[PDB]
Amino acid sequence: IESGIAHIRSTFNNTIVTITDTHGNAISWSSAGALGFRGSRKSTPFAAQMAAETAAKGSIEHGLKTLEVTVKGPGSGREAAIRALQAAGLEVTAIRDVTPVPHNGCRPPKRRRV
Amino acid sequence: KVCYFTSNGITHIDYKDVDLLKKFVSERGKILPRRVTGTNAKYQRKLTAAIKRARQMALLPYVS
Amino acid sequence: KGPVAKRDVLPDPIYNSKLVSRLINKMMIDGKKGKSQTILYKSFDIIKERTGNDAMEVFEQALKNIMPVLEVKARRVGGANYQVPVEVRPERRTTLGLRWLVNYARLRGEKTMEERLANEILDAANNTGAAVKKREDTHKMAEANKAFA
RNA sequence: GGGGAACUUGAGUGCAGAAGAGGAGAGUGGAAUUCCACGUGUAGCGGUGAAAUGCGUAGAGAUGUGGAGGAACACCAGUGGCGAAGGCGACUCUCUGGUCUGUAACUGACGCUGAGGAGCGAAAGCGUGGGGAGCGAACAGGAUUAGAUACCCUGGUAGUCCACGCCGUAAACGAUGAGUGCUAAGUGUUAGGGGGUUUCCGCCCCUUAGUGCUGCAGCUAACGCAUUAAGCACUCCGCCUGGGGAGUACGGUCGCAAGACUGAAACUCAAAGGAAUUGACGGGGGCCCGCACAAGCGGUGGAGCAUGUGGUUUAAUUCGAAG
Repeated sequence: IESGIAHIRSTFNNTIVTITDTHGNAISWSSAGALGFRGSRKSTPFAAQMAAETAAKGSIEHGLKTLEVTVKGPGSGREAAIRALQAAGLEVTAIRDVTPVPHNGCRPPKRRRV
Repeated sequence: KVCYFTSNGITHIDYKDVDLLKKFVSERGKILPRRVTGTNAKYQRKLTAAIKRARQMALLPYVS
Repeated sequence: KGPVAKRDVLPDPIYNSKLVSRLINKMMIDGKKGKSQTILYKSFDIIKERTGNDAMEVFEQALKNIMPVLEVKARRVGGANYQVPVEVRPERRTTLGLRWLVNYARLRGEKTMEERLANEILDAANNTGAAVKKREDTHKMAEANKAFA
């Protein structure tokens, strides 16, 4: 148990962080909802900092050290969890900018004002 | 500002030859537009059709 | 509009130890001269008797134990009235600490003002004052809402 | 006008080329979304201005494999291209339409417009059989609110999709009918052609057909238009005659229906309108000030008393004052 992927969902509402095995078996995960930031306080970079660092601290009990991280979706957690993971002391190789953009996909929901 | 295809006067694409399409596709997999390529207008459409048939033929990737 | 600041009631310039500084000037936020300074001197003395050491030393130790570093201000953004904490400038720091010192000095309620301020000096030198209490209150609430910025 | 003989510019046929999301039919590919099965995995996910309803310990969300399925074709992409219009963007094939350049190899005015008529004709809807991933009128709950049949949240039906018929309407707009000729220029841009350079790389000068932006003359009430005229002229069609009543009534003609077309009057008003100017206002924008707000201090309204005022009363409580 020495390496894997960090999956971070940054949303307008919440920030999620999850560590996993290189072949996809999850060990630990966290979010501002887990740390008690409730409402729309879940979207601040500070809660992204805290959730990312506490998930990194939960990574120790199986002892992975080197890491690559996939940032998922837009928001203030796009860089906050990145700096938190880098400052947590665990080695990160690179970040990945994969977004689930389709070619077209289904039509989105209605324009959210009218 | 230099159009590659008029620069050496090369005729139609011959889609089986690929290495020029390699440096006409972005490293993440999308087509470079005329703002960076600077090709002539009438060749850009046969270019994008060529890389489309390459993508269906799976020599050039949809995403990378 | 335009930020301005000004000196008030500073003591004599040379050899200004803080004990002679507040012996001849300074603090005096109780009202008018007369029944503001006399009483302050009496409070200052009734603690030399209590602890046989330097009155100004324990006084600035009390001030130090009162000193905050975080203070929160409210914001109108959002319909939920968020509040944002900022770093306190040192002049604001000292005047605000002295403000809470004097207000629960008069609030703490003993039989007379000199023993009131004297017990406040003791209870701010040690960390068992109402002003120390509210200091940690704003400190912990600023630490609670520190996520915003 | 009628008849007869001409001619090739108008209109055309050939020949050589070019470009196109033009159309009909068939097949194929990829990214995601959803759902399901399993591995890992704990305690929330999701959502908004706050929130709440929902989904989750029956293991959710997260995460990786592997399927199922339907949908639309990222980038290309361009006030680009095509089509008469509505409209047409993944790829491959079959069939098929149309446009433009050169060419004068052939006909010799075969042209224009068009009432009626005929055919196409966005979306929504209707009929029959399919299909139904997401979305999503109706509807459900939760919010918001004085109230909220809405805006907001979570769901969610018809439909959206396919085949075959029907409806035949939109701000179906360039709010500009079609054809023809003339009239300063400048600058892009599409698809072609020609000349000098070389017949290269690409330079210049012409050149048709579009396609944008400027801009004379001229025109307009002004806005503005201006070789893609709202200028100058000619032909042919359609239409208007104050606002309502009213695209309603009646009667015909279609339609399965919803409705569509044709289309009065009575009565009533003295206006309704277009373009522009100055102001004002804006839960429009850009700067600035004022104990305007902030930072603080002391107060009022809680108590008594003084005084003014309202109300009530008296014989009169003298009149005037009113954000």
